[PDB]
Amino acid sequence: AEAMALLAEAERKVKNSQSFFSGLFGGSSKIEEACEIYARAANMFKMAKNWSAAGNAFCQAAQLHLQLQSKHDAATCFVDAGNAFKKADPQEAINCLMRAIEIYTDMGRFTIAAKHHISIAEIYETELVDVEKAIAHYEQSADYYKGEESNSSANKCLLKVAGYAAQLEQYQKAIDIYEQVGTSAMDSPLLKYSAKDYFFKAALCHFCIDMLNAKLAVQKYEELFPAFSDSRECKLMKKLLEAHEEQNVDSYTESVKEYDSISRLDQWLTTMLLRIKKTIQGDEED
Amino acid sequence: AEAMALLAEAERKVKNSQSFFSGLFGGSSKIEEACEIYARAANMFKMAKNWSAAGNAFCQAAQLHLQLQSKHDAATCFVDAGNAFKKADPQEAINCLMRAIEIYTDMGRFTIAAKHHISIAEIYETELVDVEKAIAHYEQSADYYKGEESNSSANKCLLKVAGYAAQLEQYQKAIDIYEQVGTSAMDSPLLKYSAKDYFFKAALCHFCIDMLNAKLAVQKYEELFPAFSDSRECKLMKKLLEAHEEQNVDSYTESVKEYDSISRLDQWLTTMLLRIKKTIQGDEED
Amino acid sequence: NRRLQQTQAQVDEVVDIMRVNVDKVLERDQKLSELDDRADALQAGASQFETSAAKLKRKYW
Amino acid sequence: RADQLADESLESTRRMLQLVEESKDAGIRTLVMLDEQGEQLDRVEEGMNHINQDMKEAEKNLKDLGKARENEMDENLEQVSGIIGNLRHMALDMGNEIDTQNRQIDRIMEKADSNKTRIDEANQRATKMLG
Amino acid sequence: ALSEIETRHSEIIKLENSIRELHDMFMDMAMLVESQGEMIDRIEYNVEHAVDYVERAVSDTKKAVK
Amino acid sequence: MAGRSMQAARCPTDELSLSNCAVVSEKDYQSGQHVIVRTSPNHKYIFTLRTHPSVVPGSVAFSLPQRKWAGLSIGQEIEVALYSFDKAKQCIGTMTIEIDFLQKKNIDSNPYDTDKMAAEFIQQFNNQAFSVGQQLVFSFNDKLFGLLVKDIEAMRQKIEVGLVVGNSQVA
Repeated sequence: AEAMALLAEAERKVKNSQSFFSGLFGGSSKIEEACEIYARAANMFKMAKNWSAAGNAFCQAAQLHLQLQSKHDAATCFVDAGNAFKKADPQEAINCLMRAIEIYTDMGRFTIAAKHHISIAEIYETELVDVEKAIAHYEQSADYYKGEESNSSANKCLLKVAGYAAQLEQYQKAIDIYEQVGTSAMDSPLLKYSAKDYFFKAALCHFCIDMLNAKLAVQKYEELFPAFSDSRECKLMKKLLEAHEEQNVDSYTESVKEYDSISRLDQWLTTMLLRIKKTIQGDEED
Repeated sequence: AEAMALLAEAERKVKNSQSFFSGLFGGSSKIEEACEIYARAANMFKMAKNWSAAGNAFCQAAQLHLQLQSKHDAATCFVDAGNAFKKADPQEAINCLMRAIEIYTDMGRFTIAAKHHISIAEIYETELVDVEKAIAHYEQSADYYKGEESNSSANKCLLKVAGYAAQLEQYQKAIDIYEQVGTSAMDSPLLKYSAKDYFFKAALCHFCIDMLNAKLAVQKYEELFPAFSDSRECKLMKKLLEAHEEQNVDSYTESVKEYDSISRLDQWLTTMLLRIKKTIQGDEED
Repeated sequence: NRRLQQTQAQVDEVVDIMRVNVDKVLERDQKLSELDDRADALQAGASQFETSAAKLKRKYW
Repeated sequence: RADQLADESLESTRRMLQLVEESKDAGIRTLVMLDEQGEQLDRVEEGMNHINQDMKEAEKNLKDLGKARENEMDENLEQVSGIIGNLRHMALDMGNEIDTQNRQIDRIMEKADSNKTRIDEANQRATKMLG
Repeated sequence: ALSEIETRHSEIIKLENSIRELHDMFMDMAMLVESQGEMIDRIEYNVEHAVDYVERAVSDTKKAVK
Repeated sequence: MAGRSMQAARCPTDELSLSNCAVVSEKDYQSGQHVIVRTSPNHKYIFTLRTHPSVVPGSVAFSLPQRKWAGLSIGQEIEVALYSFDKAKQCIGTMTIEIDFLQKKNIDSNPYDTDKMAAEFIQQFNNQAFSVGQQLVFSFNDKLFGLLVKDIEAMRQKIEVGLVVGNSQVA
């Protein structure tokens, strides 16, 4: 059972029959036989951890499956190819997946289309570093989730969209996304819990407004002092709003140092907080 | 690949074959072909975000599917259409769901029927704003859940019923539900801690009784002092029962202000507490 | 007094419990995520069998 | 500062309750589902078993047819303690529900696959005898 | 005695600290488990229904040999 | 001489930061010339140039105080045009200045002889441009201050901008 040998015989049968070979009936199965062959090949390719070859093999069995009329099990093959290349050392992980969604989409399977769609936007960012397309996918994907009643997942993607949107200067578009995901979270008193952080992020995101977009966003926020979750959202914000409205790059830089105690500041927060820390000095020196 | 074209072909084939075109064997296969057509159409109508069209399309493929004799996979379509209309702009959202339940219900599928039944009572409330019809659904649905030994889901619905029943006016009919959901909650040590709020709600709900239905409901409750979970339930209640039995509407409103410290109040509580505040004021100036 | 300096670990111990609780659940997500792509894809083939078995019915029956 | 800490931290002990109480609420929704879902998967597993059976018959047919400030500050701790026990209650129900289902997923994945093959083989023998 | 009152505070905060974060986990938890709950609601659907597709197939095949 | 685009920068050393003079390059202007910075159709300011082997050709560096007064930013586009004073009406003879501790960090109640101030003031800020409402820094006995021109009188017509000379009195 030689790999490259299978890759050869598979080619020997993947072709419209003719002459005495064609005989009486065609070969809608020949193409299928070839698919099974290439699959058998990619198997041992994945064995020796040669992934690359395994992936390129699955691409073959998959492409062939289409030339047979079987989009379903075909697309699944494209997925196997994607998982291979992904874990592998070469690229192609992006092509196989695109070629997978076009199928899960045309067929009528959006649940799964979005399942691979998020994986896609996740690779097009952590790898190719192509946020301008990643966001597009995170969004269209969240749309599909939001149509499968799947609310949570939809928000999972939206957070990605706004999250990386504010890290690209799209501060306003970000707060807007946070407002939407914030409204579609209160309907479920089981989400009341996370609907805070959204207000924190949205109030932090600033499109260089001169009004009190944040002092207003923090106001819209219903909070009660005795509350706990809430003390981890607006409480800090107010103090930051005062430190900004008073061009004091000390009270803000120290309040962010204190909050960093009760609540550890992740990467995002950090980057943005620093952007505001510079808007203060910049306003002092404008 | 054009939806508008498919919608036409489908129509051309969906019709009890007449004359020679019929022969002997009907068109049980033709009607199915049409269903597949409309399905493909609804599909591209959903990628285009034309929702309305997508929903109406699924409605077509579904109705026809019924005309084929396959209630199961039909109802399934009805649901798809509901999910479309919901996250859409037209209506039909309520119709598709009722048309889905009539099927899951007469087919022998109450589990899923209740699954969509609660979805229904949820839409008829968060959209149509028809509390009285929603309660009727939350109730009939909880009956099915409780039948599938899914006590957990059953109560999830009952809480809705009583919850909005106290908002309408049905304070008594609310406490009764809290009493039932309370007795059928102790049989599961995984709800002991939560069994408090029930007694708090039931004791707060007053159908203008003159006796001590509340002073009795609070006594039925088993509490001590070194408990802290119970601190957020009856301890407050008694103070409120005394503020009511002494026509002192400032001690009731002061205690609610204090309790609003150790256990921050929600919308529900607020509305009802104020209702009790007005019964007191109305007994003072009389 | 001492209870403060003591009870401190009464939670640091739980902080570990949830650390595993958060992981356990997430481990199921992937187990159900893959099962979601093999179970749904499974019936997908069943659909091909439903159509094939339906036709074998309109010819030999 | 001295008092701004013996009281502020005291407010933290009071808050330390809702903190570990809101956790229960978050745990309930989880458990309530883990339990609801547990029973669901039971009827779900029946599917992999129901198909496992029919397919065997379906295959055969296709084969046959094919041929006092500190006093309270000390109490709040006791309160947290009493709640810590609860965190253990959910931690176990969540745990025992996780392990019992993970192994269930295994059986599901197994039978599901086992049947998938029978469908493919049958689909390759049926598609030919189409029409 | 001051020394004990100050040392007290030191241990109390170090305690207060570890607490707040443990609470942070549940928040993310309720957001994960729920995001998974919807991922199962469709499973139960695709399962008991697949039983219908297979049941209809195994039935037709039987009535195709007798 | 008609005007050219420049880029605002930061003051090289602290020495030039206490001279209240726009530090420029020796490849553009020369020490002794005056210019009029333009930030917008309704914002004209006048400074004094002082070359330095650190300034990059095609850019003018300003001190912290100046940037606050003229409202300049580090890295903005500005137009600089040579300005010629008229020693017939802009000759300062009596300019009232509003002095106050620049940094509230070091505020004392000690006495400061004014006579000595006006003496060292002209001995350091001679042949320079000063406008009404202008903000700068004064180095008096290793002590930093914040001057604020309130009124300027020529050799009595009150002018907006003037040129301090040797025989210029200061109050």
